[PDB]
Amino acid sequence: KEVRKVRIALASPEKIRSWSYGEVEKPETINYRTLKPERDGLFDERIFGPIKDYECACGKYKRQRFEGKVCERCGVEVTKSIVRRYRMGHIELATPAAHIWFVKDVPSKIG
Amino acid sequence: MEIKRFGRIREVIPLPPLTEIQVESYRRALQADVPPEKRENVGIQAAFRETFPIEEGLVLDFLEYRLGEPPFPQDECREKDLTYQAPLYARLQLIHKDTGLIKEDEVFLGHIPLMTEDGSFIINGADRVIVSQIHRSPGVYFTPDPARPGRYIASIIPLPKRGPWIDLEVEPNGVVSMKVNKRKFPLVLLLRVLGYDQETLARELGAYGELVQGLMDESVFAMRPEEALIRLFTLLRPGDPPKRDKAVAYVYGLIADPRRYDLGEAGRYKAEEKLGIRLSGRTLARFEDGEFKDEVFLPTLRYLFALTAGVPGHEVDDIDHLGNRRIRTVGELMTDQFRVGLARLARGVRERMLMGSEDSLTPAKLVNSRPLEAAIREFFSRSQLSQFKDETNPLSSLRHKRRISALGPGGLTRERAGFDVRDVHRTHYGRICPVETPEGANIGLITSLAAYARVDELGFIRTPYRRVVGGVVTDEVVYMTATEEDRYTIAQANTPLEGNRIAAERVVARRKGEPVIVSPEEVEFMDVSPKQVFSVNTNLIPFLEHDDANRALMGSNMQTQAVPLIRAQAPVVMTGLEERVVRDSLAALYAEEDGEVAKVDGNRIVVRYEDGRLVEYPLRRFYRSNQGTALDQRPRVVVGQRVRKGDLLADGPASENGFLALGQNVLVAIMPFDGYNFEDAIVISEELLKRDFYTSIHIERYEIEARDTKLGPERITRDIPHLSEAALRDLDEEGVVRIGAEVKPGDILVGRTSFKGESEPTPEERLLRSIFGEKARDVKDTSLRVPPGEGGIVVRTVRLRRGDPGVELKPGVREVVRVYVAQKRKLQVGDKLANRHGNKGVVAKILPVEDMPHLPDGTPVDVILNPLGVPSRMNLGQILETHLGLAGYFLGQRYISPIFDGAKEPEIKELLAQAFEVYFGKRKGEGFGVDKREVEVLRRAEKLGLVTPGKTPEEQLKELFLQGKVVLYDGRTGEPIEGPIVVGQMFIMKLYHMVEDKMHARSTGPYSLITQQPLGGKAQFGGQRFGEMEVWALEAYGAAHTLQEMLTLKSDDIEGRNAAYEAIIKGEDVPEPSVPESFRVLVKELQALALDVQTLDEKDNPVDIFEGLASK
Amino acid sequence: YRAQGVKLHDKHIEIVVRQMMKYVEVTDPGDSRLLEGQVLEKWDVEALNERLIAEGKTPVAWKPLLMGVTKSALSTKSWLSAASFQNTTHVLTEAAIAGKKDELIGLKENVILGRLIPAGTGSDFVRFTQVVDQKTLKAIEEARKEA
Amino acid sequence: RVDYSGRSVIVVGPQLKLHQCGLPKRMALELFKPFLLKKMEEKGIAPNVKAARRMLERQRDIKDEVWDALEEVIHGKVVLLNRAPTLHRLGIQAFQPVLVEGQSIQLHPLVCEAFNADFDGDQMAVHVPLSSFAQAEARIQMLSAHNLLSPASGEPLAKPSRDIILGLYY
Amino acid sequence: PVSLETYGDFIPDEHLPSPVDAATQSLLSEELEKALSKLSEREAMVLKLRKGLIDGREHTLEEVGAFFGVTRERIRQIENKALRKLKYHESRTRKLRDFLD
Amino acid sequence: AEPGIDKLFGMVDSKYRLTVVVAKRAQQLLRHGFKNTVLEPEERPKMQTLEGLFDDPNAVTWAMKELLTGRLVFGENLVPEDRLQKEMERLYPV
Amino acid sequence: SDPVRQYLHEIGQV
Amino acid sequence: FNPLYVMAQSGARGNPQQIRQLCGLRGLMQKPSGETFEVPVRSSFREGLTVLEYFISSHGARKGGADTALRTADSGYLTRKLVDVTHEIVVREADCGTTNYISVPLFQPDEVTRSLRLRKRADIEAGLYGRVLAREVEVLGVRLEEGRYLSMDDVHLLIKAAEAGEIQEVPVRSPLTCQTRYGVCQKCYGYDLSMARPVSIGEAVGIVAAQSIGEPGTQLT
RNA sequence: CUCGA
DNA sequence: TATAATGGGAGCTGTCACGGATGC
DNA sequence: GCATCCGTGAGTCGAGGG
Ligand SMILES: [Mg+2]
Ligand SMILES: [Zn+2]
Ligand SMILES: [Zn+2]
Repeated sequence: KEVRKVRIALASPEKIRSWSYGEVEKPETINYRTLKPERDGLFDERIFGPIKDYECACGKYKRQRFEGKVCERCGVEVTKSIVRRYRMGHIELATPAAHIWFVKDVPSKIG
Repeated sequence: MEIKRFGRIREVIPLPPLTEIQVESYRRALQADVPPEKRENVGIQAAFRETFPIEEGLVLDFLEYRLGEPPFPQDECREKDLTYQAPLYARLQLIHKDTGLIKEDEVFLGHIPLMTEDGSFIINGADRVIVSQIHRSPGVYFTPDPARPGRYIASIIPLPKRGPWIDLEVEPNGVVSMKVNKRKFPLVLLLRVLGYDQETLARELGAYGELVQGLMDESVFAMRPEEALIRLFTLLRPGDPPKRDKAVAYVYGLIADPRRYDLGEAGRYKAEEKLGIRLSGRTLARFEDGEFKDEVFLPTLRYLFALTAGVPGHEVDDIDHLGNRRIRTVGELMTDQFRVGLARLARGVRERMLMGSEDSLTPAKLVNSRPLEAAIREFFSRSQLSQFKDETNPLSSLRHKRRISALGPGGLTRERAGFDVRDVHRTHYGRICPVETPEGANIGLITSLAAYARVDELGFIRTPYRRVVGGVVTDEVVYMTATEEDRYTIAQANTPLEGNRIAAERVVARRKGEPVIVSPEEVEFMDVSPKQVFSVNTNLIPFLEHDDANRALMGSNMQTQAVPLIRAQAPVVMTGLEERVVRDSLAALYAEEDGEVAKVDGNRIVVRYEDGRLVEYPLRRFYRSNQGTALDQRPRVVVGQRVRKGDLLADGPASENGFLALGQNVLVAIMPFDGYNFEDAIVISEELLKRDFYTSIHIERYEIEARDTKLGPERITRDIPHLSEAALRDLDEEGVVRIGAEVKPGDILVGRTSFKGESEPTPEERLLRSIFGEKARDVKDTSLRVPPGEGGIVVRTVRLRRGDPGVELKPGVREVVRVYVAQKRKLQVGDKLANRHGNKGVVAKILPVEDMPHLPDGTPVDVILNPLGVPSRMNLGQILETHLGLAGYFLGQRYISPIFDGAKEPEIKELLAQAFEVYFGKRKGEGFGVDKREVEVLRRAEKLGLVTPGKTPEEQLKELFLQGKVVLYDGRTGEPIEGPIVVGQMFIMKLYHMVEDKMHARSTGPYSLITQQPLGGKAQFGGQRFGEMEVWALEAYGAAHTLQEMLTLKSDDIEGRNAAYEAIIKGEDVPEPSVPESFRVLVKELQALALDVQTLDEKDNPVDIFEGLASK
Repeated sequence: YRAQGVKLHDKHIEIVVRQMMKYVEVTDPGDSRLLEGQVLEKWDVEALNERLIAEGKTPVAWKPLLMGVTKSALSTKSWLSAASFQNTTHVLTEAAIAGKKDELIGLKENVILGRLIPAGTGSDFVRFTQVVDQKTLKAIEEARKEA
Repeated sequence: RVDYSGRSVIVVGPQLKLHQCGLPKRMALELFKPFLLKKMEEKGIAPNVKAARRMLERQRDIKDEVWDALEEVIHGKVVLLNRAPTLHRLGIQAFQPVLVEGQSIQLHPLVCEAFNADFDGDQMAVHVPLSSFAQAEARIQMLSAHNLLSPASGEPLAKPSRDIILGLYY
Repeated sequence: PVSLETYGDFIPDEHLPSPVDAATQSLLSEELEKALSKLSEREAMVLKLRKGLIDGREHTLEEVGAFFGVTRERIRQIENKALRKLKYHESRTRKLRDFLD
Repeated sequence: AEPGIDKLFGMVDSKYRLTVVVAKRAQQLLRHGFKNTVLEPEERPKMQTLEGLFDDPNAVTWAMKELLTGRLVFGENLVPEDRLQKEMERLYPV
Repeated sequence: SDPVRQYLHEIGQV
Repeated sequence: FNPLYVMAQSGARGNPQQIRQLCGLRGLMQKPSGETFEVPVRSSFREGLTVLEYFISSHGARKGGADTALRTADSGYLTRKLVDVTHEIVVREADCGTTNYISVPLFQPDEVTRSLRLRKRADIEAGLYGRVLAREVEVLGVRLEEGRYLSMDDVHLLIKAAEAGEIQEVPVRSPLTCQTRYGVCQKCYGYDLSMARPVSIGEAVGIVAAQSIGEPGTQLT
């Protein structure tokens, strides 16, 4: 189809969780010695997708013949690595937090 | 050749050392030649004095310090990319109050960068310059309230980051307030804290009508200083518990503490002069005998109430006045960052004293040098006033050190600076040059110090003047501040003088900058020279009085952009300052004492002096400067030559026989040529490239690193996968290009092989592997090649290996290779030429010698300038330079014509007459009469009124020559130009802007990580940015597909650009563009803001632009 | 402009001034859902007024409202055009709250998305034009004629 | 920032027709590089595309036959010349390029007013329209010779000035 | 690590293929099919299955042998003769040499 | 300036309609290898080469010249888009 | 306004 | 035939004020405060200026450059504003069919307020040339029809009839009165000033208008 | 930030 | 893993004009 | 109704340089 319109609105937490491919639990980036994504971290491949095209973390499925297949061992989907610019993560807060734009933008929308 | 000099003005004093504003300041701060007991309280010595003692072991105290010798010399530092610096040792002692135990040790605080002889620094191998800063001098000021006419504002200003500004205002309700850290409170409250009583304030401040009743508050006098102090503390510190000892500590620090609040030494003097009082310390008040004692507060409030009431003797202040503005030199700017870095070390000391054993501690254990090193390292690296040195020519370096900036840390932010700071103040005279300053947004912010100008110990700029007593001008010279100058009447430097006495009964003088005509009796002082009004570069412009200031600005600013030429010549017409500049810039080599030269060599000069000692001067040859120009010294003397003290030995870069040479002296003809010189463009003779005029040597440094990786180490080797002998031809055994080899774009400088990344061979690669039956090699070709549009001959190779003596690299790095590739640049089309008068343009055409307009004797002109450039620009100096240059051509003599005193027209007419006799008179002796073509032009001239009718052909030709015009023949025809053309010698330079460096093109290339759009820059081989204003252009034309091309296929569309390049190479039309990637980034970056961006169709049904990739 | 010797056609200025008058303020709702003091476009209020008049209802009483270019630019219907200009935060928030939809009417909207600008060669007027030679034109005409 | 673009210092040619501009060879070789490869395969200058690209990578490997191929490439096509700042639409104009020796771009005198470009060291950027559409938009609409008048006034934007006026007046 | 905003405009993208490389892989995939078309439908298919140009993975001699039905000894020499016929077609035409880097 | 450009701006009701017409026709020629040209052999635009005159590689150049002859028909909704494509592919194989 | 000061105050309550 | 005079007259280079400084006096100059110095430089660049005279002049030169510097920043801002407000404006149709127009006056009230006098030629051409008449105009025995695009000669004719007291104002189709949505029509906008012919539909006048206003923004002193 | 326009 | 210690330090500010909430 | 604090703007492209 052709895009005739662009709409912007508010995202519900459920909507936010729908975009999410996983929750990032650990405030970690990459392994220090191996320079690879840390599990449940910000760079984790289990969430945001594979680093190399059509190849998993452990290397069990290395080819395009497996597509949409999620590896059992490393839990990493086999697909194009370009999705790392796409798939959203999410962080679930213990207590609700206000969106600062709807607070400090005068007059306040929440106020 | 003989050099004739004009002007009747005799300079009483020569120019002061020009780099002294750098050298003397940094020497004043270091005091390295001064024994530790004789050091004053100024400089880095002060920093130790402010920081120490450090209490709460208990007491860590400072004794003295010292500076060791540099670990590496200047040249070696530039080689290894180290910093030229000296180690800093400080003797400290730990003292326990209770125990009485004293442990003394000398601790190493790190290294402090050292200034070179010429006034610059070397930081990490790169020469840098600390630019002096200008700001508002500390003190007490009074300015009219913009909102309330008749009412004034008292402002007490300390040094930068020395503590807060304070404003004393008389409120509409009548009370006198005070502003500290943006807080309004009654001043009376603080006055009580100082111990003042209504008894004292009534007698002192009562004399001024009804300003004293706003100062009267009974509730304030109803409480003792201890109560009012806590009252003030609650006002300035909400939420903080009003403890008595915490209240004293705040106010003491905010007001009485010299360790925190410090007025300038000038700020002290300024406050004393203005308020008519005397300051014991540099603070606003003191803590003495358990209480606070007022210093600056009462006399300030006294001055305000007097100014407001209209009491005479009280005037407002001009903040732009050079008496109220000072200069922060390299010494003061470094001291502050040394002062901060020392206080950071103190915070680590008190923190160390709380931890560890209270018994065993040494000054070595307490002191961490890291916070001190960092503060210094940042100031010589990332500071704004620390700039990359301009080495392009010796004048560039000299000017760069003489710069003044109103910007930088503690200075004015850009949005703050209006007209006032930028404007030339009447007090700039003799101090700050009205001419030199950048074009554009930087105008008035960055200036240059005047030639004779001097920065005193208080930071202000002083200018020299001559004492005039009873109409007699003495040789006594008095440097005055901007304030001191206003007290006298100072006559101009060109004032007529018979002997030492004033000749004229009416002289031109200034009173507070205001020009006035007075008598010799009324003249207190006289200007030393016309040279004192202008900067160094502006003083290099001959006939400056005939040039408009706007173009003189360019002529001045473009001299520093001049590229040193191998053949470079001194100007035929000079200002006489060409010798001093070369000397003070340390470009040329000179003789230290009288003696005989023992040896003369290209690399070396050995001199035997009167002492009998043999001194060997090594010569710098073909050294690469910062900008890439070649810096070399050529010996000017011969073996056995008898030389005196201060005599030239070797000519530095851009220098001829001890004179400053920024360019060539060429014979110019001013006339339009076939639209080739249209709009400032220039047409040059091919004869310039034949004799190598305007040819310069340029060097370009290339660097590469071999490092240890997790896939295995990279290495420099001659073994490069998939390369023939043709590619490896000039590489040595180790894989480095040999010395003296010609390199072209695409050629390999240093061979390098890195292990390939982890590689899953694609089905196309595996099948292709088996077909040719060749195993894929482990490494790949990373080798450093020559960047497109660059090249030359390699003159040097430097290699640093790990595991080799004296060599330690950064972690992970095996070896670092540096290849130096020089070049010889001939003048070409697109190179920029300019003169000293502001005339500038690129060369649009190079004509063969036979097409050039020529003289009757057959001599072709060099440069053809367009006369249309003159009238609108209003710079006539180049015209006078040319006329006098014409005479110098046939008389074989140069000229010294100082600014504002120089050759008048009649004096040049006399020379032109003598030139004619050599030019024309030679012809009549050669047995040749007048040419037919000359008569035709003469007939035209008679109609033009350039010649008097009836005179012989010779007499009329002379009349034209006196006007500097000659008969010119077109080379293409042989027919004469229909009128006489102005032709003569002009001094023209080649600027650093050249078409070789500036040309760039890209088809496809590297793209940025996120945006996925082409990188910026030439070195990165990037594409040209198409901006908002350029998009508007395509829109205004209405070309959609040209615009949609720029937004998709040519930049960020990954599917689009890949499909486009494949389409062209297959001879297919380009495909329809898809969604630009940067828009997807916008969508995703908005999702992180919890905003849902939905692309919808006409049916309002969402359309996925990510094609199911981001959707679960 | 005349003072500085710059010849400029009045109509250019008129284009801009027209955009300054683009908005109006309601002096009374009448039968509409509009509020007193509410600001909207002069086009949309007359489009509602002609609908209410055709419905026999009471038309909205409005006032002419002048605003500078900066305010008129931020007051535009397209949120992509507004946020691309300035006060991005203030723009996006109100746009997200109202669940605003951009019809991509203007140039700037399409420039961002990388679409074809509704001007010149991309204008709907001239973009559907077809080119055919007489040999091809007659070849198709015979296929139509036989059917 | 876009691909197929370059820049250099501008120099006035007298000899250019109003619709022409001097474009340096070394720039045009790079700008038209994908087209140059295709033309090289159509002739005997190279077996294939990749072999032709490797040929141009090294300067000493560039022979005379490739330039004559480049001339065939740019024939009839126009580039886009632009100078910053762009105040109005004439800050970008379409020109049929003419290969020249030297690193400098050549500009026609009469369009200098619209660009507000002098010869004092101004530079200009080059842009190459790819599609047959973008070349059709440029040639018809954006051609210098196709806009003789100012959209702001309607008085001629390209007119004799400087030396041309001085010569005519003489 | 150091911040990108200190500098991120000077950093190239080494991951995604440039249009040069993208077109190079595209011209390689096409030229390989031009060479494999000069073989029989079998020996071209065996070579595609052996190097994994079909399903993406390289099959053993038993799997390609069981697919076509022939013994592993047979299917290995069908691969050889297909590789040998490609070596002769390559030396003659010299089309695939440039891609060997 | 483009030859006869004044005449071309007279054929159209908008300067832009001309460009769309010229661009589309230039695409038809490229796709069909110039077999569909309405130009007579003497009207063929020529490019002077090292050897001699050869056909002009520029599709837009031809399109403008074809348009000057009046042998081309422009307008909206003359023929269905997909039907127009294959009638040319039948007459002039690509 | 200042998180630290606000905390030090809530600490001063007990 | 004097070179300076020729270039001045021909319009090749220079203006009378610039020529005066090369020949006559340099003139009066400004103090940094905007105040004017009572003593003007009596010198010309031909003669040369003293060191004091040169210094008095640099006050203005500095003020001038700094003015231009800070001006271009504000002009650039205005230009971007105009674009953003006018960007959606493009000519979408031939005629919106409006009955509304504006009346372009050929006469302006004198400063003496004595009577009405004819406007300057340049000013009339600015609001007339390239515009469509919304009503029939009969002047000097000539018929200018409703819907006519006024040529340059049509304007000069209207000026003549005004001098004859026949027509004091000209009805004109204007973008102010244009009822087209999301832009203007062809008739209201009038000529495309580049081609001196009626504007081609699809032309974006908004960007063109914004650019036209913005361009001589650095020229306004 | 410093330069070029 | 156990002497007992219980409220932070940072702070140079030379522009203008706009809307709009905030207060007298 | 009217002073005052807060947030928001304040020219383009291209070199070099840390
Ligand atoms: Mg210029
Ligand atoms: Zn796995
Ligand atoms: Zn209309």
